[PDB]
Amino acid sequence: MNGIHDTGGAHGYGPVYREPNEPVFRYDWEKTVMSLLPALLANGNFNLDEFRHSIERMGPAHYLEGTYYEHWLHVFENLLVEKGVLTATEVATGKAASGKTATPVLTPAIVDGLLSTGASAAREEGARARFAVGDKVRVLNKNPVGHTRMPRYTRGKVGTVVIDHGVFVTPDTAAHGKGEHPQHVYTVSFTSVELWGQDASSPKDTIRVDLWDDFLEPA
Amino acid sequence: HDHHHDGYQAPPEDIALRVKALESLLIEKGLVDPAAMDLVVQTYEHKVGPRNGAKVVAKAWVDPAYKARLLADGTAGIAELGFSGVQGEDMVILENTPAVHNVFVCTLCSCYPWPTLGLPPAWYKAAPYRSRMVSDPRGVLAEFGLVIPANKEIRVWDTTAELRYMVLPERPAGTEAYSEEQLAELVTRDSMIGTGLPTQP
Ligand SMILES: [Co+3]
Repeated sequence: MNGIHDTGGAHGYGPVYREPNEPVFRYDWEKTVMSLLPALLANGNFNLDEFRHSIERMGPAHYLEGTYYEHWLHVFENLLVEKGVLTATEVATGKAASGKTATPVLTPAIVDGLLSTGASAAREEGARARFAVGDKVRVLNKNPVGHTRMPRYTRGKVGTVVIDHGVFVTPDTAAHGKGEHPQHVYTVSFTSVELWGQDASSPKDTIRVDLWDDFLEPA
Repeated sequence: HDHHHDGYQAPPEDIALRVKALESLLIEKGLVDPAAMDLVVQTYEHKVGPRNGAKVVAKAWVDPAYKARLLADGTAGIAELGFSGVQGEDMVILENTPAVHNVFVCTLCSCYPWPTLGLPPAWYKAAPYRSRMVSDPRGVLAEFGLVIPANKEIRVWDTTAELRYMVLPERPAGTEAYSEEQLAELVTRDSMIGTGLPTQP
């Protein structure tokens, strides 16, 4: 999705301001919002790919004006409605429609074990690897309206496969209920000149991006 | 000149209320357990943070066999120190050398190695850093008071997939036979993202 979230190479965002000695949570409300994520993922209310894509689909201005955890807040209020876990009324009113009908999957007893384990996107088998480290590849020019992990600034660009990480879930399909379609993910190296052109580049700098097998073609 | 889109702009005046309303709704429907959520907050507020990565760096500095294992299998390597899990399932450690300076970013959102660095600071997740890091690394680094020699390659790693990256910074000169413990004090969060160097003694 060619949205505001795909920021790589954009101009005009200004200096990188950094708050000295920044706390993990700047406001109490952020603690609530952050802790809701693992809780709702554990229920299987949605997966992380639909979550990313929900943030991608918020209005561009809302995205820019909202602090990070407002993005998450937006997902919970909207993605849960789209998934039919909540109704628009429940979310507007703040009041459940029929009391405690669900049971929390994330309970105190499993919090530690679940955070310590996580959920890898690696898979045993999937499409064979078409590329080997050292291969020159060109990122396909694709502009899906849905979730994708090929950044806009890499499309049509030629780089070099420098790592084959093995097989992983494909978010482009997983975000849209089209299955996992596991395939290889490579780290591809692009030169500064290749991405940005002669003028806007430095001769030494390179950019490495992780791309799925079918995002690529032989250069 | 207010903060507008750099991660530190003020939230809406009523955000705490909205959050509280959603939380009550989810508890009432039985979708979330408040006690479990408290344990999640505690984990990232007090138990998971850059000190974890610092131990990993320090150990790689003093132990060549560990360093090799770490560079071969990041996830297993950091697990030797008890670090593992959410947003760190598939780790790749990036070794800085005199020829190469590594740094990472998630241009598409905020992806970051939680088990070793904890949750990302707001600037890492915001447009200025994300947009510029892949086009003008040197310019961004200069704003952090870091000037990379012109002859040193900068490698920017964009976290677009499920791999998570951590930088293994170079050991500062003049730190011979330091204990892992004293070495770890030198390792800043910045040095492990690549936006800084470890402290010089
Ligand atoms: Co991200």
